[PDB]
Amino acid sequence: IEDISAMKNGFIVVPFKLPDHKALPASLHFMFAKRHQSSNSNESDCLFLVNLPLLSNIEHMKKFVGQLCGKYDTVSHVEELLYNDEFGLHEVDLSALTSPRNTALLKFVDAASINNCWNALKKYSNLHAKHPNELFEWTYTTPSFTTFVNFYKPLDIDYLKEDIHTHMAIFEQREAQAQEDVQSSIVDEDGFTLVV
Amino acid sequence: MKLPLSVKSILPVGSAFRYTSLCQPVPFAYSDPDFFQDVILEFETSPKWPDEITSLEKAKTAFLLKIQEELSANSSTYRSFFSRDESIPYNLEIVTLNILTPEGYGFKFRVLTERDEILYLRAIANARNELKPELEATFLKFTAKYLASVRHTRTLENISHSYQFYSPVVRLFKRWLDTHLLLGHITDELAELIAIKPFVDPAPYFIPGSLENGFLKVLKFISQWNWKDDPLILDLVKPEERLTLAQYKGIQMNFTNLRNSDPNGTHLQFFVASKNDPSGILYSSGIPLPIATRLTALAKVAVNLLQTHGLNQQTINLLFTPGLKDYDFVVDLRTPIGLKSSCGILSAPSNFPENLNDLSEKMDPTYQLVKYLNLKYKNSLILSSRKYIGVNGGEKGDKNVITGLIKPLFKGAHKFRVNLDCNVKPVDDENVILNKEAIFHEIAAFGNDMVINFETD
Amino acid sequence: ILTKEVQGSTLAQLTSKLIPEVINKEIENATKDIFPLQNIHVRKVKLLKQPKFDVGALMALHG
Amino acid sequence: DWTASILDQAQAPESVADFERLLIGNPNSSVVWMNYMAFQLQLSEIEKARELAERALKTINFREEAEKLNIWIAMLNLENTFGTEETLEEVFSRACQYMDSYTIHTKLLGIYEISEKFDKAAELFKATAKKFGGEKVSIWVSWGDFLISHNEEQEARTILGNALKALPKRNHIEVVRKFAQLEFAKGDPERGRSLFEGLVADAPKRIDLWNVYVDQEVKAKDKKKVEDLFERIITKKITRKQAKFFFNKWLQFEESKTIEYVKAKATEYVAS
Repeated sequence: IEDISAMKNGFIVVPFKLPDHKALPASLHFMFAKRHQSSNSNESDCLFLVNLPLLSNIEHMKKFVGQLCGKYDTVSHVEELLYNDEFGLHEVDLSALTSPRNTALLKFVDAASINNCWNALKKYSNLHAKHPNELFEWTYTTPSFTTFVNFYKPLDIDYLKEDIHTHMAIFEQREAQAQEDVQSSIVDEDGFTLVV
Repeated sequence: MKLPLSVKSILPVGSAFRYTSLCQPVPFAYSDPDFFQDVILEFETSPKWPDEITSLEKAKTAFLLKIQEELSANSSTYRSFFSRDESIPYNLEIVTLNILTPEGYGFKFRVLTERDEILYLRAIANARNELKPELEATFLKFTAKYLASVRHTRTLENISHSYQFYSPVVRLFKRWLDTHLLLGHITDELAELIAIKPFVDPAPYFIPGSLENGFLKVLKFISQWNWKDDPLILDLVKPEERLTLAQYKGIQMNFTNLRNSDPNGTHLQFFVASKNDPSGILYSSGIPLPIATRLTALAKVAVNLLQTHGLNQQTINLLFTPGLKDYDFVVDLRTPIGLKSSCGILSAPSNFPENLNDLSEKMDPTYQLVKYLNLKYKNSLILSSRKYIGVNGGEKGDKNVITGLIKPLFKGAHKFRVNLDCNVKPVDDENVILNKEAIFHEIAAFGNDMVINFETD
Repeated sequence: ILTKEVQGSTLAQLTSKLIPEVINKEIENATKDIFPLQNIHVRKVKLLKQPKFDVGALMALHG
Repeated sequence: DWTASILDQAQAPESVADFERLLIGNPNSSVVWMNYMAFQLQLSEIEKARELAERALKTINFREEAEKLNIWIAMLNLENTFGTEETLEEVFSRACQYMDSYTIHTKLLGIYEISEKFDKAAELFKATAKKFGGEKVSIWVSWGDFLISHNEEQEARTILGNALKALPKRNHIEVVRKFAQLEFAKGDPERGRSLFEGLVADAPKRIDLWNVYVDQEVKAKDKKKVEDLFERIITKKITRKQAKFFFNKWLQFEESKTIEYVKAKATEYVAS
């Protein structure tokens, strides 16, 4: 169990020490990493992550990569946490149809960050066998009463109206420039799919 | 009111409009989850409704902005604000209009158009064969939310005059589901239609002229009925519009066609159909199998308990007492604010506060807690709780409990795949098994101050 | 258009639909694709086949 | 037995109620499904096994792409050795419509080779080279493995002129190397030497063409043809660290009399 450093299909095992609680009588969390290979431009220098911890945001990943740079004495900067659909909210695109779970893409600013941080995961993967007390503890952000009752709080009227006017102010003008004939061609193709 | 689009309909579909709200409606008692009653809102049939669902719901939103502008403009005794509706999957732009009267009651307004079903069935036609049953679930919750609830509250409010004892039986039965933590997975209207069969079909017994006889016929019928082999077909009329022979046999053909593809009933357990729901799956899909077998099993423990020890006070006390048995973990919860007085329950809420953000100061954190815990652990865990903490949360109404069951999908080692949706630990470099304790740290750190006790398996 | 309006949620809502003549506008919303129209009203309704007294549901309009 | 061969192409429960509880415990594992399919096949319940394949297409989770790709491999195995051509043309059509169609052709060719229906195979090698040959390299390679194994080297000689006509210019280097590796492994090594000589005369600066052509000759183990080709490398331009890897292959091969001649040459080139 301790000697498991990398998966058969190349996923680096990443342990985490877990915080104690009043109701609970040393456990570890296992997030698995991989280099992401893609021809997509915004999907470059990403780490494909499986089994993310609870409420993992860009800030806790900047903290953890800051701990990795603090330990193995290297340079790496985190750019953007991509595809964090933790509850299943952005899995199915509804708007394109009316017209990969527990994974993420850890986008870095450059290839030196994913090379240095990838080798830092190569060195961090062996600590389950080498030093079980030198692992990094994952500190969960803990929602209080206020965070759960934020979803009972009302919508802000002014930014909603700003979303209406700035939302329609782009699409109504662009689609107003692309009016009838093009949409009649597209729905003509939709009727072409209707017949056969 | 004067609008650019004339209102076609203002149709109430609330439970308190069909008299099934578990708490009776108390003025200014907003802490109850049945406080805001949903109302369907329909405008005139006009081509001003766009061909994209986000701009459609934002058009509904701006229409509710005009309604709020007139309402705050001239009817300032009525208070109002806006909220989101995310219970429909992947339509995050649904905004409900919450209105608080000086009579102390609150309503949420939602808008239904004719462009809706064209866009949803359009989206089903646009979908490839991969994503189709999830859009069947979104369209199914959409149909259960906007379309047949008008005929449901219409029909039950209609024939409710013929069965006067139906309301305390169905409210007490929903409290029985609340005590046994089965209310969170089961929709309310399904429990109404399960609860209506000894009334709409009293034979060979009589129509129940008491709360005791009705609730005992409910528990007896649940303890005797087999959902696997037998359907449930209802005639929702008044005593001497009934179903013909060909329609009854057609619904039985729907049941047999359902049992051709789901013979063990894992995907669909309860088939409760009628004239209002010929499909029988509108309010009964998405519920786990141990909810069904646990409901039938607790029905057999209750009914066989009354066969064994007779009927006295202690047996009725054991009807409403959670045994808390056969669970993988037990989470003991306590909110720091008791809400039994503010839910309007005698053992007084008189006004709404000046700030609407203070209304969240008298809400249920455990409902959002178990809600998002079901949203994240949908593939890995089965999580049950008490929805109405002011009813069954002690003497102050401030304690909850999360009974958690590991699904049989994640009991052993599995091949590691990227779409596993499980918190695992490796047994080798190839296979992984579920990590219980890391999930337990996520639950405790997710419920940092309210988780008081934690029992394991 | 007449049949989709009726057989749901009787005079408590039905006469309440009749008063702001929403149904007459619903006629106008469909008639516009053929030939538009003017004043259209329903002008008359009558009852012939009330089933029974039903005093209890008759007290629902009462406070 | 039947399930591992489906798992071969892709890259104790003893009753009815045994598998049905494991389908509750594992609705997304084709190891559970195909064993319950092979439970019906060994009981000669082919018609019952046809509907179980239809149930698995609607039961297994939809994000499981390669898992559902296993099922269509199992379905094509059903009506090939139990069904007819009219049953085979229905499943294979619907398999190409729902998943990636080119991967369906690569598995169905693999079934005909194992089931030894070579007359139906080469007809299907011909049709897929017509419509996928202008884009895919491996559709000529799978037909390149087919012609050599049945002693049709002259038919496996005209494969390249049809491949160089169909593949673009950036794939012309790839298709010659892959065909000629089948010559040193399965065909005639002299025919493979006539193919790499076109790549040497066209791309001398491409250094890994020299390595593959001496990778296939170490496996050929001919003592005269090794010492010829390794001497023809160093006259071309190789860099500092890359040429030492050529000495790494050339020292250890002669170890497994002429070892002092090859040690006397590995150190003269550092000074000059």
